Amino acid sequence: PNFSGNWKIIRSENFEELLKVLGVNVMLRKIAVAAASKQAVEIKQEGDTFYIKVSTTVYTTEINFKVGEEFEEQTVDGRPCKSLVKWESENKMVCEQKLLKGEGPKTSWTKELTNDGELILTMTADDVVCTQVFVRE
Ligand SMILES: *C/C=C(C)/C=C/C=C(C)/C=C/C1=C(C)CCCC1(C)C
Repeated sequence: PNFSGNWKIIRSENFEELLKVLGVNVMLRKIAVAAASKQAVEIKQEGDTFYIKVSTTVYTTEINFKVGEEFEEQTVDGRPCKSLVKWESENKMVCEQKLLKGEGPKTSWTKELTNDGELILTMTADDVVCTQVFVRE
């Protein structure tokens, strides 16, 4: 459907706790939390092909995938991973990730388009879930 658009963040909850699980030290966590409040997301959706660009003040990353097809990206803490996105309903997808090297917490993310017009992103490390809410620019 209509994930396509330019999204700007309005809320970010439990991000510090997520980074803590992933081993990030406290000063860097606080700085990452501040960076997260400037997060912008650009999405182009065509059928089940997605192009996603996530940026902050000094960094930008692009994600390209097709639902049901494995691709490579990086975890929240920056480790390379194999990813696979599946639909959970009309406007929610869930991505499971697997580390390319070594071991770590089990990570994943979801994106959901609500009926209120919000884009909800969740990111998970084991027990800890970060939720971020976006609205259209
Ligand atoms: C589908 C949406 C995805 C995969 C969004 C991914 C977003 C990130 C991996 C964001 C990472 C950030 C940091 C690692 C610190 C700076 C703040 C963020 C939230 C941009």
